[PDB]
Amino acid sequence: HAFKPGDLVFAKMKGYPHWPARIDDIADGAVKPPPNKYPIFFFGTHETAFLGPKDLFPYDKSKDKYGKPNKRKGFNEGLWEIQNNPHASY
Repeated sequence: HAFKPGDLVFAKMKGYPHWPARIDDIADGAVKPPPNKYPIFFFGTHETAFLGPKDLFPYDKSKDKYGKPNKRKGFNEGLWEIQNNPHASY
């Protein structure tokens, strides 16, 4: 299974803990991601950034490892949104 819009993941950016997020559809006129990269929408903070699969972990199967709370800003809000309303627009 290649990643598709709507997929729920944890995403890793340098600097941050693995982060509740989802794969987004590309906006009509928006910048296209680099090769083998996706628009990742980060729950809680609502930022979007491009990432490849090496930093993308499926959410169901990785929650035990990554979905414990922490005081990084927006993180716990991000946990709430992925569990409760992951396909909302925010």
